[PDB]
Formats: sequence, structure tokens, C-alpha cells
Amino acid sequence: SMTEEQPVASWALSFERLLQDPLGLAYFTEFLKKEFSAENVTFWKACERFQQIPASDTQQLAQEARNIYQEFLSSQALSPVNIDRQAWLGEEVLAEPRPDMFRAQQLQIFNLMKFDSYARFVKSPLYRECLLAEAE
Repeated sequence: SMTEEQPVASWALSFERLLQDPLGLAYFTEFLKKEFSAENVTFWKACERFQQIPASDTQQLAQEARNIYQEFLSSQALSPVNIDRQAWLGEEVLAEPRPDMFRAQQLQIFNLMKFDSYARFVKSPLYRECLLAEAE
């Protein structure tokens, strides 16, 4: 009935839950940083950060847009996220920043890590340490 939920176990039930829960995302990002492939989750975080901004404050949108752009979306990006660049917006997203722009690209990353880094995390430490210790 969705009235109650599992403890940290809920992560292994749904990636959404893992990705919506601060603890889940934290431990997940604790692994995903030391080897530096956090670009996906932090891009999703960036787009989430972008949609967090009220469409009313287009100025903040403009600021965040150029941030995410130069970091992940630039041709000289320090963290090049793998999305369809060929048909990507480009200068247009700087021209008109709106909190619905990177939506498809956001879900592109979401589904990218959904069956990969997620699938790995539930097998990796930190999860178990917060889930159980006696095993059975």
C-alpha cells in the first residue's frame, strides 16, 4: 500500500528510491568519485538542481545552465556525459534557460546508471554495512 517502506533495503527494490534517498545516493556517490565516473549521477544532480530553480528566476537558470554546460556538455567538458550531442541543443540552451531543458538528457543518464552502477552498488560494500552484519 506504500504506507511503509523497507530500511536501506529499499535501495535494492528501486533505483529511484536509492537515488531519491540522501543516504543511498551518498554511499553510491562515495564509490562513484574515487575512480571519477560520478559525471552521470552529478549530471543528474545538476539537472535536478536545474529543475529545482523556479522558472520565474531565469537569471539563476542562466547561471546554472552555463555551469552544467561547461562541465558536462561542453566540447572541452571536464566531465563529458554520454548523450546525443549530434542532435543536442547547443547555444540555444544558453539563449533560453528553462527548468525543463535537460529533462530527456537527465533520464538518459538516469537509465544509463540504472542497470549498471546501480547494479554494482547493491553488490558493493557500504550498502551491506548499513543493511546487516550478522548476515542471517
